[PDB]
Amino acid sequence: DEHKAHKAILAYEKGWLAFSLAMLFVFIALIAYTLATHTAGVIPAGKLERVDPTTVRQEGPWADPAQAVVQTGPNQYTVYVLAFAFGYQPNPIEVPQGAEIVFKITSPDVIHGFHVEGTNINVEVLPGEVSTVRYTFKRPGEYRIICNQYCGLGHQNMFGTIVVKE
Amino acid sequence: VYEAYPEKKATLYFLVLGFLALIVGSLFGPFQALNYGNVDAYPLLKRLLPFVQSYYQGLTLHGVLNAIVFTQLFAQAIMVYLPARELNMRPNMGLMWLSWWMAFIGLVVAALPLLANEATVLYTFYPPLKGHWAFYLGASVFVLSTWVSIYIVLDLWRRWKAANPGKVTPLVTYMAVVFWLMWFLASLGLVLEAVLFLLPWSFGLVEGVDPLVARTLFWWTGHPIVYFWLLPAYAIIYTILPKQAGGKLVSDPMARLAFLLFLLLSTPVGFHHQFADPGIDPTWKMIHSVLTLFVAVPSLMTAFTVAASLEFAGRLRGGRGLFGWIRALPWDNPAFVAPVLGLLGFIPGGAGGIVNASFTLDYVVHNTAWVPGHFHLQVASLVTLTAMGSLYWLLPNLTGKPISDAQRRLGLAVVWLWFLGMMIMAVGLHWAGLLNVPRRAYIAQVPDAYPHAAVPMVFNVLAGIVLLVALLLFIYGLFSVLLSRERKPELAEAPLPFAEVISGPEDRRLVLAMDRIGFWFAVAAILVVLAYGPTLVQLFGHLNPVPGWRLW
Amino acid sequence: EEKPKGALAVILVLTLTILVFWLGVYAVFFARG
Ligand code: HAS
Ligand code: HEM
Ligand code: CUA
Ligand SMILES: [Cu+]
Repeated sequence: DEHKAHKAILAYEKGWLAFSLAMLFVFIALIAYTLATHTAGVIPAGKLERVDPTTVRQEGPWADPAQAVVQTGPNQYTVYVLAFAFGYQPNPIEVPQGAEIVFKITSPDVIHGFHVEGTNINVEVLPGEVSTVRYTFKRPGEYRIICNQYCGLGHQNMFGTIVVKE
Repeated sequence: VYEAYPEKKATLYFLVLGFLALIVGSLFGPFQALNYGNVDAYPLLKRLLPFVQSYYQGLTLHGVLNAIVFTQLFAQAIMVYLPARELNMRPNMGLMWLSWWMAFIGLVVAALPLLANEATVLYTFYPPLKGHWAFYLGASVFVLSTWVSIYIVLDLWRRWKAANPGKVTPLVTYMAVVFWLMWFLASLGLVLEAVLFLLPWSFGLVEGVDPLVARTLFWWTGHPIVYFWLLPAYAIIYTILPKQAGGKLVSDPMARLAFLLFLLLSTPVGFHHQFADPGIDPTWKMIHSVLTLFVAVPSLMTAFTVAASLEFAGRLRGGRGLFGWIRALPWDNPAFVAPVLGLLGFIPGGAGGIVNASFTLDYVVHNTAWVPGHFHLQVASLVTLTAMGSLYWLLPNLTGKPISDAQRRLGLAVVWLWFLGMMIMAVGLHWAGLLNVPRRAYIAQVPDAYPHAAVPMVFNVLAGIVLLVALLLFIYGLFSVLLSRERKPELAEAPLPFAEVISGPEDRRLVLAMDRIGFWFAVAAILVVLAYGPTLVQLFGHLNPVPGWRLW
Repeated sequence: EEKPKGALAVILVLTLTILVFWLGVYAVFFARG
């Protein structure tokens, strides 16, 4: 008693640790798995891509809303999105489904969230940096974009729309 | 009581200041819970509190007061006082009162801008959102207060090592030491952010700040800071709870190992808060993901060590079968209850965290109402409750004021309510999160935005009312305890209810290794440079400062 | 006395919850893929 409870307690403790490390390594494996699949596109690009947030909507690929989408491969379209204080340009965003859309998103003011409801596109958008994410839409219809990073009084009302043509 | 234990006073002043903060912050809680239940209660609050300007001014105040002011002041209380009484040594009093004044001067200075709607930027304060200088200077001085606290404890520890040459650091002190060292390393992120960017910016020395480096440096501190909130509660759970339960801490070495591992892995994991950030390598994120998974381990041990100790306790109290030991615990004692329930909610809390920390899985819930669901089970539940229950032994010990049967049952209501509410809220927030409902959002001002969350919006309403009532009862009781002129001096000079430790033969060699703190602190410091070094070097090379904005 | 059946009980609940959560969201991740 007490001392007999010590050893047993310490024994099952070692077993518990062995098991807990093993379960965590299983998790580590299943994540690595997704890192090898298509679904891994949603991870923002690692390389820094610096822009001017004060000159963003006056020159360059974000200046004209009409030029926002660009066919850049046989089934690849790059969309230049701009999330700004309380909205998203272009609105709505139009893209074909079964095509790989490569978003390149920035802001001219402060930090925004870009969260496409129903997908894995959830990225932070930084003033003076480009958030590059890759995704394929498999279902067509109107996907709603939400700002999920506090950006000011009008943050709760900052919504956008992605249009993926069947 | 104060002249030979003057540490007793200073410790009370931290705790009082800390419980005021907690109250003022918590007021906004109910309203936010209602807001997430699609009910707009703010014109009512704005009537009551005419200074409040926005939902977001409220949210700033709720974060800062609770998760920053309350939690720090409670750690500065426990993680100085508990070692002091174990060692039976006096902390450098000159230094102790200096740290209190800093925390108080700092709190007032920052408050003035917060209350003046001059820095509605939330507790994260992400640039380019530009707050009033006195917010940043106030925060600084508030957080540097802990650098005095580090010193204080190291001083105590050195001095004890001198009078006991070659003896192993006692348990609590060991916890306190690795604690304050870990915080020291961890604080370096935020201090740099402040010193290099946020201070000169707010003062107007510069006109821009890079958001990417700013939030990187932020999170270097950002993650460990939550451990900084957790460990003072862990210290109480490991060394006082088992005595409140009627048993013993079943392993000294385990507790040491848990804490050591926190020292090691607390800081080098910040990228799990930046999974959705650009300009950071996906490999570095996978790495920080794995180390994050590892930082789970310490709490996994904690869970067994602690559940054993309470089973054992339950057993001595005449425990029954598989579940008998549960019923034989002192459920009439709020000091036992509060932290046990906290631990219950911590199970769903942890599972939440591990999910968040799985890299690619973060995209499902990042910035959604799930995240606030996660952390109210951690900080607002486990930490706060252990903090609340602990008044039942700590307040008397400090003041000599007893606790009547009424106040004991009052507490019991408060404790159960707070726990039920939080649980109810947790179901709400997680559910809403999976349903893509964002956080930091005044969503009751756009009622038609999220119809798909009909039913978990009910829970959020329900929590808000339950937790309102619990809050008012807390204030009523807490003040009933501090405002009574009942005093027994002899219970003020009653030793803390530290728990006995069970110890075996194998301990010696393992504990000995763990008492090589200087070596472990250098190991920990290296891990920090290995994880953050390569990336910080890369951002600092390519600084792209953008100008400030005020959007409130 | 003996085996910490109670503690083992607790860590089982903990483990199971973790799996509910982890596997649950791992599904939702692919569902939104
Ligand atoms: C004080 C509160 C804090 C704790 C503690 C905490 C725990 C974890 N978290 Fe977290 N967290 C994340 C990962 C983790 C992980 C892996 C853990 C782990 O430490 C959890 C370990 C816990 C366990 C492994 C469970 C142990 C269970 C125990 C010990 C209880 C057993 C009960 C017993 C024995 C009682 C039985 C008794 C009887 C009588 C039967 C991640 C991702 O990796 C995010 C990013 C989300 C995003 O995208 O923004 C995150 C988000 C947050 C935020 C949002 C920050 C913001 O505003 O931006 C806060 C404030 C926070 C606080 C805390 N968090 N966390
Ligand atoms: C009275 C009980 C409480 C209630 C009803 C409550 C409710 C809430 C709700 C619904 C949110 C989400 C607000 C949003 O995302 O816009 C929130 C945010 C938050 N709560 Fe609480 N809470 C309570 C207590 C606490 C406590 C005790 C703490 C810490 C000690 C705490 C820390 C936080 C933090 C850090 C945030 C995040 C603010 C931010 O995102 O910047 N809460 N609270
Ligand atoms: Cu943009 Cu919130
Ligand atoms: Cu974290």
